[PDB]
Amino acid sequence: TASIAQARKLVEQLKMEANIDRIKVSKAAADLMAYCEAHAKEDPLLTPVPASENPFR
Amino acid sequence: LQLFPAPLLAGVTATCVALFVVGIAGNLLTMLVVSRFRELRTTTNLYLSSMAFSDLLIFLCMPLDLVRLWQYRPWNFGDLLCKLFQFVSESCTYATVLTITALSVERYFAICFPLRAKVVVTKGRVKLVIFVIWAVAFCSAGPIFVLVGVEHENGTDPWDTNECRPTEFAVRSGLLTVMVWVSSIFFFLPVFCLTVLYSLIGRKLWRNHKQTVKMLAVVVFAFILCWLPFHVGRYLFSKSFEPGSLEIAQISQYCNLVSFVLFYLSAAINPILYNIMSKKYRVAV
Amino acid sequence: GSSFLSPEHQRVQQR
Amino acid sequence: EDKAAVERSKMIEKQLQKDKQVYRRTLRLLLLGADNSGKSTIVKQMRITSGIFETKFQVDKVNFHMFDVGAQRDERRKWIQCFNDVTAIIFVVDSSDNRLQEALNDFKSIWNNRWLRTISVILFLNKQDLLAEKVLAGKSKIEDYFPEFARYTTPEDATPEPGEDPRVTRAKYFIRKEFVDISTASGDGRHICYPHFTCSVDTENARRIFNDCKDIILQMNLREYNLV
Amino acid sequence: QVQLQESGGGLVQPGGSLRLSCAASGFTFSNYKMNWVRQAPGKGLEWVSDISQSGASISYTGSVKGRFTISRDNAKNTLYLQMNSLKPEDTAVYYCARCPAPFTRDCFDVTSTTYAYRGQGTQVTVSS
Amino acid sequence: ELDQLRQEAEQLKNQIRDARKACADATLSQITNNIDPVGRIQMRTRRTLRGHLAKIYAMHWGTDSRLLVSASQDGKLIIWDSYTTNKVHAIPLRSSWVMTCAYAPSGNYVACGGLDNICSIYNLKTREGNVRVSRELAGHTGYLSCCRFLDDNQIVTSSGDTTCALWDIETGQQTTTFTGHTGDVMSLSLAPDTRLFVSGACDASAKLWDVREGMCRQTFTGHESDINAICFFPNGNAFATGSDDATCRLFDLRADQELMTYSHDNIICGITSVSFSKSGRLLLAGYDDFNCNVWDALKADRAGVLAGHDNRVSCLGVTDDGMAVATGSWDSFLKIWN
Ligand SMILES: CC(C)CCC[C@@H](C)[C@H]1CC[C@H]2[C@@H]3CC=C4C[C@@H](O)CC[C@]4(C)[C@H]3CC[C@]12C
Ligand SMILES: CC(C)CCC[C@@H](C)[C@H]1CC[C@H]2[C@@H]3CC=C4C[C@@H](O)CC[C@]4(C)[C@H]3CC[C@]12C
Ligand SMILES: *C(=O)CCCCCCC
Repeated sequence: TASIAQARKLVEQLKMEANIDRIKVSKAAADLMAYCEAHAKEDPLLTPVPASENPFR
Repeated sequence: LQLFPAPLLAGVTATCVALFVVGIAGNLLTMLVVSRFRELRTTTNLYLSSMAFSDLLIFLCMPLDLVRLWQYRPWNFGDLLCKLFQFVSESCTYATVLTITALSVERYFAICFPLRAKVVVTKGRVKLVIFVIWAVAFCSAGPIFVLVGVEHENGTDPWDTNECRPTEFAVRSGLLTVMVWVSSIFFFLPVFCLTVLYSLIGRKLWRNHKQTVKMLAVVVFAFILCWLPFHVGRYLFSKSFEPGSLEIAQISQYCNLVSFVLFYLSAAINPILYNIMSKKYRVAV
Repeated sequence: GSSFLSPEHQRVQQR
Repeated sequence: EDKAAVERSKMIEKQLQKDKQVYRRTLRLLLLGADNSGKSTIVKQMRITSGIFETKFQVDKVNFHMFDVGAQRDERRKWIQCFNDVTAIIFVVDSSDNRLQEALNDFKSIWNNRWLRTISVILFLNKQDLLAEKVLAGKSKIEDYFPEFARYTTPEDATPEPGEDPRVTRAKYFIRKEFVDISTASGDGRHICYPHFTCSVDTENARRIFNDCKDIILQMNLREYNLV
Repeated sequence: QVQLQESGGGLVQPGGSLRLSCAASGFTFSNYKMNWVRQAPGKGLEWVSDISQSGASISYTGSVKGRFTISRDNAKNTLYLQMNSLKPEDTAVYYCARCPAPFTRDCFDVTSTTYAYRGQGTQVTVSS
Repeated sequence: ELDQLRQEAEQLKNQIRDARKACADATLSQITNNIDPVGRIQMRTRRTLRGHLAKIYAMHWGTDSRLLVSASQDGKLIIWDSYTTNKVHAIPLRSSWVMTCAYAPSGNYVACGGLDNICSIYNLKTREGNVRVSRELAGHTGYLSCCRFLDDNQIVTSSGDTTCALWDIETGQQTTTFTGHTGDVMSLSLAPDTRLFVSGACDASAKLWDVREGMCRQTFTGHESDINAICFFPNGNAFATGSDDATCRLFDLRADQELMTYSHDNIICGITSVSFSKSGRLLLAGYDDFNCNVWDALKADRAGVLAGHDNRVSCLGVTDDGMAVATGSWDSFLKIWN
């Protein structure tokens, strides 16, 4: 009983996962690259911030 | 040359400078390593840092004793300087011995009553013990400001016979107790403690521990070897001022010369015996 | 530290 | 304005000191055992949907905190990581000569776990009374589960308790040796194992833990205070 | 995905020999300690044997010592368990298990509650 | 029938794998070959926070990027004023075995949990002028691993019982439960919109969940060991995972497959915490080898190393403004780097 129920649940969940729409990996890479480039100038760790406005020093 | 003819003097000064270099290196390394490591900042390491500071400051006063041993020419430096480094050396010796005694007591408490040790010694008690040790060392070395001083013979110019030596007032006075017997304490009590407590520790750990027992044994042996000749030479020197006794002057001079080597040997060996066995100290070096 | 004896100590007792 | 922040920070520090004292003076223990082990009775012996239980008891003025895992999953590899600061780990194994191999595997895993490479394990061979009757009955086929028993003899220097037959002594010493070989297999010596024979109802259990903790603290002190 | 496909099994008469092979994929086989686990009918999972990354360290349970030998082939990501002198008590489903983390000595793969890093196993039956 | 269901699952897995393979045309490394390297980054410890008596596990940065909470096995939760190192509150816990903590976005509540299988919600502001337990969320069958506030009234918690639940603080009863995992859930991260969250459950897989439907949307695989740390990309479309196999991986929900793997031959230890910078260029990973490494999320190259800590790094967190990163460790010290 438990084994068959677990198998049925796994099968149905994986079937529902199988029908999702997907986009090409190149498009995803381009989107992440564009997002990273757009916000590059607003990241204190990526570009050091002068001590004049750094709250820790 | 006026004392200790040239060959022996050259040998002893070469040994003294070698010991100075080695001990300075060891004490500086021990003091600096502990100061910036929370891993090594324990009570025993605090006591050893105080001991290393005392040993380091002792060595900084070596040149004044070395020039006195070499020349003994009319004391050009000020009397205040003579009194100053005499008091400094005495206070550092007392502080080092008291720190050794305190460390032995702490080790006894830790190894004989492991579960009661944490309810006895801690940062708060360690700091107070160190402060009390330094205060008592300074108080017991304070009389140095009335024992030693620059004195000259009446027959000639003081600038041609000035000497950093005990003043005639102390020699004729009953202060012989202060120079020798009062300093006898901080030898008998520390040695009795370092003997009894370490014997008990060895008994409990023996009942590998062989290495630590042997290290405690050699520590006690080094303490004895380094400090017995020092005190016996000072006692011989004090009795040398008694009238009708001149044969013991050479014995006192040679005992003081050998004590000169042994004192700096002990000071330079202090950072070694107490730190090399701590594999934590080796790794964290 | 330690206290040494003067080289002339042998005769200073002679006043 | 900002001075109140420093005042309350100093008050917090003062409050933290007086429980730092308690934390330093306190000894913490982990009670590990199988479902068939009599660890439940051992907890009952100690005297003054929760996932963890705590037991309070003191021997000779020193306070011991013993933690037993209650409603928990058998994925030990993750939550076991927390108990790397406990002074000692109390391991209880049932003498069922065969759940004993599983106990050996668990002890091996505890000994060789990276974050448990510095904790001494207090090993309790519980339920010696059942083992005595089982072996005296003649049906204790230890050789079938552990073939080395057919070619093993009791140590010459072994000290047996009075009234115990040679067979019981040999079996129980072999059981000790099975754990001691794993314990010494590391050859590093950072932590030590203390094998003991105990029963479900015995008043000496508190003293055993007290002595084991004293020995462990002494060994730690040797390293801490530059003795070794 | 990490998977372990066991092979072999079946029915073998008492005293015979049977070889179990598992194909490993989805992970670097040469860095994980491997194990064998069996579950007899109406009984909990039991550990069988272990093999280190290089095979220089091997241990066996008492019931199979001298009878079963464990070997691995890092060149083709295969684990072997050559069984000899089978007995009726050996009838059980055999699983191939892997350590949770690489470059590690201890293991906790005997857990019954859905251990992720083991296969579905192959049934082995010893009967006349 | 069991075998028929297993065969169907295998065929559908093969179909999904084929879809993954056909959906990939080029790797992120090939596309980003023309992007200039980030270069070496040097960061110095700005604050060393002391006052903890045991190894630290979890810390959470406040929405104001000034106050942070910490959890240690000594049983104390300390809220630190990172600007001045002052202690704002010290909460004595009812159970000393804490392993996670969370600071509410509004800052009025702080939560924690551990081996007790109970999440304790502490109220920091009240007319009594003292900290008290507002609510205890008992009901889990295993140790709580991660806690995060969706809102002052809702908290999502992970447990080692292969289950995650969305609690209601006012009533103290589970609103929804997630049961698709097969192992101990270690960490979960909330998306910027709080509409989705991902978690790893010691099964070398990461799954995406919906906080309303209460069901897994996607399953991510590729790791070789237990996943310890999970963190969303700042844009909320991708997330990074750290596992015990000494490798980090980047997964995108829309591409639904691994984009990059951060592996170095000199690393043979697992990853404890994973976090992203505000822009996402820098990936910060904590390691069992007593130091942390900063990785170029696009170039996969090591940009720097933080070796201040003298023990295992347990928690790593970046301020919402990205001004500084605080790294906790089992040395009972929290170090803030900038
Ligand atoms: C006349 C004076 C200057 C002689 C030397 C006094 C100083 C150097 C001596 C005497 C008391 C000693 C201090 C006693 C206690 C501690 C606590 C320890 O955790 C740091 C070092 C410190 C602070 C010692 C440093 C050395 C010390 C400060
Ligand atoms: C010159 C003296 C003071 C050195 C003392 C060394 C001490 C610390 C160590 C070194 C050798 C040790 C001894 C070695 C053997 C034994 C047997 C033991 O059943 C009684 C104590 C006794 C006698 C030990 C006492 C502690 C011991 C004496
Ligand atoms: C020698 O010059 C100094 C000897 C010290 C005597 C005084 C003892 C406190």
